Amino acid sequence: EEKKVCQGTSNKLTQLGTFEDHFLSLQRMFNNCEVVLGNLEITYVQRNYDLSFLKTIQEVAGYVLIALNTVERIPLENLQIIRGNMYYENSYALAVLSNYDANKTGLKELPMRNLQEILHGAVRFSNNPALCNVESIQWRDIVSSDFLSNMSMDFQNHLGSCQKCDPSCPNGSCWGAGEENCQKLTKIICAQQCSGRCRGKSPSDCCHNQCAAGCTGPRESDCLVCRKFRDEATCKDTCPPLMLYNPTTYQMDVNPEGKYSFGATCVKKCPRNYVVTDHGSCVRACGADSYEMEEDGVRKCKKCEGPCRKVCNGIGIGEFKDSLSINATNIKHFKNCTSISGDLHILPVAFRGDSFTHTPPLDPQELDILKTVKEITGFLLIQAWPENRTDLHAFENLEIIRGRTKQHGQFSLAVVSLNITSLGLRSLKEISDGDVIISGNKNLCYANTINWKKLFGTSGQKTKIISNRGENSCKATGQVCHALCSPEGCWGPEPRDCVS
Amino acid sequence: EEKKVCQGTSNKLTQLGTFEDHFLSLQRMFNNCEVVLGNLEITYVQRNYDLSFLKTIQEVAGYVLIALNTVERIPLENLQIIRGNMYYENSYALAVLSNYDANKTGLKELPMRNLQEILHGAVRFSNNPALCNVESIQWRDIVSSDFLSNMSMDFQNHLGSCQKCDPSCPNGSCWGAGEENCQKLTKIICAQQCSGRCRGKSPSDCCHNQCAAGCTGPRESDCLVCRKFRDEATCKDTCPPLMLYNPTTYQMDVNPEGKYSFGATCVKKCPRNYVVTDHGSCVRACGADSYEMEEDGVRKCKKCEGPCRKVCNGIGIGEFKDSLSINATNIKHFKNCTSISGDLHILPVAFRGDSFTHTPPLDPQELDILKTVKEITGFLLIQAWPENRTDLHAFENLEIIRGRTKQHGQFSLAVVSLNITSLGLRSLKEISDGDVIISGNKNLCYANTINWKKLFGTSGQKTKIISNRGENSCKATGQVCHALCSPEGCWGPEPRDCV
Amino acid sequence: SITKCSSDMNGYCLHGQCIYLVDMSQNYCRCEVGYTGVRCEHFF
Amino acid sequence: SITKCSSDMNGYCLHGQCIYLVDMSQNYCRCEVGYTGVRCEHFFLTV
Ligand SMILES: *[C@@H]1O[C@H](CO)[C@@H](O[C@@H]2O[C@H](CO)[C@@H](O[C@@H]3O[C@H](CO)[C@@H](O)[C@H](O[C@H]4O[C@H](CO)[C@@H](O)[C@H](O)[C@@H]4O)[C@@H]3O)[C@H](O)[C@H]2NC(C)=O)[C@H](O)[C@H]1NC(C)=O
Ligand SMILES: *[C@@H]1O[C@H](CO)[C@@H](O[C@@H]2O[C@H](CO)[C@@H](O[C@@H]3O[C@H](CO)[C@@H](O)[C@H](O[C@H]4O[C@H](CO)[C@@H](O)[C@H](O)[C@@H]4O)[C@@H]3O)[C@H](O)[C@H]2NC(C)=O)[C@H](O)[C@H]1NC(C)=O
Ligand SMILES: *[C@@H]1O[C@H](CO)[C@@H](O[C@@H]2O[C@H](CO)[C@@H](O)[C@H](O)[C@H]2NC(C)=O)[C@H](O)[C@H]1NC(C)=O
Ligand SMILES: *[C@@H]1O[C@H](CO)[C@@H](O)[C@H](O)[C@H]1NC(C)=O
Ligand SMILES: *[C@@H]1O[C@H](CO)[C@@H](O)[C@H](O)[C@H]1NC(C)=O
Ligand SMILES: *[C@@H]1O[C@H](CO)[C@@H](O)[C@H](O)[C@H]1NC(C)=O
Ligand SMILES: *[C@@H]1O[C@H](CO)[C@@H](O)[C@H](O)[C@H]1NC(C)=O
Repeated sequence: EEKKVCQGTSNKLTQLGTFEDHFLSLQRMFNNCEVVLGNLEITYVQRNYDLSFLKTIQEVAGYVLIALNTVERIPLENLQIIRGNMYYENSYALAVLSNYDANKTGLKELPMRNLQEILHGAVRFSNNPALCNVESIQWRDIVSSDFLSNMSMDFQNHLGSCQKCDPSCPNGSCWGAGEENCQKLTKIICAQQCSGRCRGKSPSDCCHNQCAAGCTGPRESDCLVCRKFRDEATCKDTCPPLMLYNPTTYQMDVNPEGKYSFGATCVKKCPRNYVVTDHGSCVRACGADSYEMEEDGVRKCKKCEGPCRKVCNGIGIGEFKDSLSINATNIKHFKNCTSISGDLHILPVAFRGDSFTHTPPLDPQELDILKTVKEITGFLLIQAWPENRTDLHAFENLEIIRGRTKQHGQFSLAVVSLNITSLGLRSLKEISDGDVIISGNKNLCYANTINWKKLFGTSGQKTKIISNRGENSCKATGQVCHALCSPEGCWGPEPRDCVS
Repeated sequence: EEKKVCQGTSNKLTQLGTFEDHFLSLQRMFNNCEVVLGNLEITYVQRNYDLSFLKTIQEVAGYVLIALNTVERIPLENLQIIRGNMYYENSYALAVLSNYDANKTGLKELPMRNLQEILHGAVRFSNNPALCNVESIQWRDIVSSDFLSNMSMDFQNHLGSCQKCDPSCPNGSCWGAGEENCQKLTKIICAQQCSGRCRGKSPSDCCHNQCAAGCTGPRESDCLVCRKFRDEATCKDTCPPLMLYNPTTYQMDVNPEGKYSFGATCVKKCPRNYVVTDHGSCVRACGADSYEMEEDGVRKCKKCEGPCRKVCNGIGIGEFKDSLSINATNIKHFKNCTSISGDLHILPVAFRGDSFTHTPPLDPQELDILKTVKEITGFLLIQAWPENRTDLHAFENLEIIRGRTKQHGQFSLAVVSLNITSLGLRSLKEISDGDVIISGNKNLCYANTINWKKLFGTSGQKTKIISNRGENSCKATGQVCHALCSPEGCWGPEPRDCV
Repeated sequence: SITKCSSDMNGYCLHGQCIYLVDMSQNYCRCEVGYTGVRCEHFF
Repeated sequence: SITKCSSDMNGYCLHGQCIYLVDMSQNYCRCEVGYTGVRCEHFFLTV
C-alpha cells in the first residue's frame, strides 16, 4: 500500500518520566514506523531493552539524535536516508552522543548498513567508548560535500570488544561484523558520467538524478528512495503539472498524469480543508496579495483587489516561531484579528510569567482581545485559563477550526486541565479535520451533550471526552442543559448556551 | 557572447518573388543566426549565389528543407543537431529534394560534417544528380532508431564527377573532399556501457545521458549540444521552475536560480520582444488563450479575462492551418474573438469563392464579425474588399498589431488594391513592429495625413504609401481632414475619424 | 521537369500557371508578377 | 551522568524537574509522566 508513518519527536536530551515511561513512549511513537516526519530521537534506552521495532524505519526527514543510551544494540538496519529538514544544534542531521554507562560500557553496535545518503547537515560522534566499527565508515559517500567542513567526529573505544571488518568490505569500511555490514558505496565510486548516485563503477550503473540513496536501475522508478517528490512508484523533482502548453494548438492542454503537490507527495486531490492554488498545489495559507476563499466548495486563493486584510500569524510560526504560548509580550499582536493563520497555544507559563524568555505575566483581561477571532486555520490548544473564569469566554465567537496543522499531529482542539465548568463555545460550528480531546477538566460538565460528529468534515475524526467532572456529579449538582433546549446538547447551563 | 537566434520560416516550396528577391529574403533571415527556433528553408537558390552565411548555423529546432536549388555548394558546415520539433510532410526532419538544373547540373556539395544528431524525424534524399560524397553516410548514427523505418533515400550520380572520400574517414564515409569532411561517429561505435553518445570506442569515452550530438568530456557540461535544455553551461532535463513547493512549509517559495524557457535554453530574463508565461514558458506570441500585458516591468501574457472576451488563432494556424484567407466557412469561428494569435489575410478568393475547397463566396455582411477584434498578434493583410463599403469599418475597434509575423517577414499592415475612400482605423493606436504599405487604392484619401511615427514602436519602421488618390484631387473635391482635426491628421472625413 | 497540371487542376492557381513536378509528384503554381503564395494568392 | 541543576533554573521545566548533563554541559528536564517537549511544556495527547 503506502508507507507507515509516525510523527517524530523534538525532545533532544529531555527525559520523559522514568527510564521505563520514556522507553514506552518511544516505542508507542515508532512501533511499525517507516517514515519519520520529524526527528528520530533515541535516548536513555537501558541495557537489554528490545529495540527491534526500529528495524522498520526507512527514512527520517529531520535529524537523528542517538544519545545517553546504555543499550548494546540500536538496530536501525533499514534506515536509508536522513534528509536533515531540521538540524540538531544548528549543524548536524545525525548526532550520536554519550551512549555509555557509569561502568563505561554502553552502545556497541549501530549497524546502519543502509544509511547511504544524508541530504543536508553534517554529523557528530562523541563519547561512545563501547562503539564498534563506525570509525571505519567513509562519510564522504554519505554526507553532502557542502557539509564536510562542519563534521565533528572522533571515535575512542577502550572497552575493545570490537571485531574487524569482513575482508570483503572495501577500504576496511563496515557497520558490523558480517559481509552484509560492509559499507555500500553509491556516490564516490561512480563513473565520471553520473551526476548522481550510482549502482557501481561502470557508466551504465548511473542512477536517475532523482534517486536519493541509490537505485536498482537507470529509470526514475528504480530509486531506492526519492530525493524530493514521490509520485506513485516514481521519484520526481516536481509534481507533474495539471496543464501542459501545446505548440500546435497554441493553447493549454490538460495533463492526465497531472497531480497536486502535498508534502513530499503528488496526489490526485488536495484534502478538503487545504487551500488549492491555481497552479496546482495544496497549501496552508495564502501568499502576499492572494487571499483565501472557496470558489466551489474548495478553498481557493485569489489576489485581493486592494491591500489585503491583516493576517495574524499563529503561535509557532512567523514572528512567533519559538513562542510557547500567547503571552503578555505577543498578545497585543492579536488585537483585532478575525482569523488566525496557524495555531493558538495557551499554557500555564503564560499566567505565571517566564524569566527564561523574559516574559512577564499575562493580565487575563488581555485575553478578551481574542473575542474577534472567528476562524483558526490550524488547531487550538488550551492547557490553562484564568482560574476565576468559568468558561472559555474569549472564544465565544469562534466558528471554524480547520485543523491544517494538528497538535502531536492528531488534535485540532485540545482543552485539558482547567477549573472551568463549561466550554462555552456557542459559535463553534465546524472542525474541518483533526481529533478532539477534552480531559482533565475536573469541573467541566456539559461536554458530552453535544454531538461532535456534526462538526466534523474529514473521515476519521474522533473524540476523547474523558476524565472531566463525571456525569453523575454534574446531574446531581444541577449542571445539565437548560429545559428550553432539550434536543442536541449545550455549551453551558444557560439557554443561550444550547446548540441551535 | 550569447548565441544568435532566428525565427526560421514556414514557406515550404513557395518562391518569394524572383530568384533574386527570394535569395535576399533567405539572406537577411539567416544572417549570422546560430540556432533557429523554427525551420530552415533553403529553396530556389541559383548557381553562382554565395550561401556562405549558412556556415554560422549550429542547430535547427524544427526541420531543414533543401529543395529546388541549382547552386553548387550549400555550406552547412557546422549544423550539429536537428531537433525535429516539426516535420516536413509529417515524417521528415531533413528533406533534400530535386536540387538539379534542367541541364542536369545542380547541387554538388553538401558538407554537413558536424550534423551528428537528429532527435526526431526521418530523412529523405530524392533527385539530386550532381550530388555525391553524401552516399557514404550511415544515419543510424545520426537518426534515431525509432525512425529508420520511415527514412527513405535514393542516390544517383550521373557522371561520377565527385572524387573519393578521404581514407581516414571510417568505411570511406565523408560529406566532402578532405579529412575535414570525414564523418564523425558518436553513437554506433560506442561501448555497450554508454547510455547514449560517446566520444570514442572506450567506456571512459561515454557521454552524459543529457548530451545530444557528442561530448568533449565525461560530465554533463561537456556536451556538444543538450538533448533537452541547456542551462548556461550544463545540460538538464528541464529548466528550474521559478517557484517551488516547500515540502515542510506546505507553501510556495520563490526559487532564486529558477529560469524561464527560451527555445532549448534557460534564462533569468526573457529576450527582448519576447514575453514570459505563468507556466515558465518564454515566448514572443501569446498563442495561449491568454493575452499579453506589461506587468511589473515585464510582459505577462495573461489569461482572457476582463477586456478579452475571447482569443483566437490567425489564418494558416491550427483551426485555419491551411486556409488562404478569411472565408465564408471559417469567418463564423472568429465570433466574439477579441484577439488574433497570428495573421489575418483577406484575399479575392474570399469574395469569389473556391470550389476546390468547397468554399462558397463570402457574404460581405459577415465581415462585421471582426468588429470585436482589438489586437492582432501578426500582420493585417487586406487585398480585397467589398466595393460598396466606404471604409474598413470592420476594424473600427482594432487597437494594436503586434507585428510578430510579418508578411514575407517585413510588413505588418498592408491595405492594397481596394476601392475604399478612407481607412477608418479610428482605434489603431500602436503598430509595434513591421512596415506599412498602402497602395493601389485609387479612391483612398486621408492616408498621408497620419503621423505614423506616433504609432510605430521600433527603430526602422518605414512607410510605403503610394498610387492612391492624390492629395490635390481630394482637396479639390472637398474630401479633407475635419477642420477641428489638426497635426494628428484624420482616419476619415468625420470628426470621429479625427486623430 | 515540369509536366502539365491536370484538368482537375483547372482552378487551382489564383494568379499563376500550374505546373506539375514529377520529382515531388505534386502541383505548383508559377506566380504572375506582383503576386505570390501557395496558389499565387498574395500580392508582393 | 545526570546531576542536580542549580536552583536558579527552578522554573525552566514547566511540568518536570531540571536535570544537568555533564557531557552536554547544558540543562534539560525529566518530564512528569504525561508531558513532553524540551521544557515539558505539552500534555502528551493520547488516542
Ligand atoms: C512569549 O512570547 C515571546 C514573543 O513571542 C517569546 O519570546 C521569544 O523567545 C524566544 C526564545 O527565547 C526567542 O527566540 C530566539 O530568537 C533569537 C534571535 O536571534 C535566537 O538567537 C534564539 O536562538 C535560539 O534558538 C535557536 C533555534 O532556532 C537556536 O539555534 C539557538 O541556539 C538558540 O537556542 C531564539 O530563536 C524569540 O526571539 C522571542 N520572541 C521575541 C520576538 O521576543 C516567548 O518565548 C514566549 N513565552 C514563552 C513561554 O515561550
Ligand atoms: C477557407 O477556410 C476553410 C476552412 O478553414 C479552408 O478549408 C481547409 O482546406 C485545407 C486545404 O486547403 C484542409 O486541410 C487539409 O486537410 C487534409 C486532411 O487530411 C490534409 O490531408 C490536407 O493536406 C494536403 O496536402 C497533403 C500533402 O500533399 C496531401 O496529402 C493532402 O491530400 C492534402 O492535399 C490539408 O492539410 C482543411 O481540412 C480545410 N478545412 C479546414 C477546417 O481546415 C480553406 O482552404 C480556406 N480557403 C479557401 C479559399 O477555401
Ligand atoms: C549581416 O550582418 C553583417 C555583419 O553584422 C552585416 O555586415 C555589416 O554591415 C554593417 C552595416 O550594415 C557594417 O557596420 C559592417 O561593417 C558590416 N560587416 C563588416 C564585416 O564590416 C550585413 O550588412 C548584414 N546583412 C544584411 C542583410 O544587411
Ligand atoms: C505494535 O503494533 C503491532 C501491530 O499493530 C501490535 O500488535 C503491537 O502490540 C504493538 N506493539 C506495541 C508495544 O506498541
Ligand atoms: C479570584 O477570586 C479570588 C477570591 O478569593 C481572589 O482572591 C483572586 O484575586 C481572584 N483572581 C483573579 C485573577 O481575579
Ligand atoms: C478553580 O476553581 C475555583 C473556582 O470556584 C478557583 O477559585 C480555583 O482557584 C481554581 N482551582 C483550580 C484547582 O484550578
Ligand atoms: C512514419 O513514422 C510513424 C512513426 O514515427 C509510423 O507510425 C508511420 O507508419 C510512418 N509512415 C510511413 C509512411 O512510413
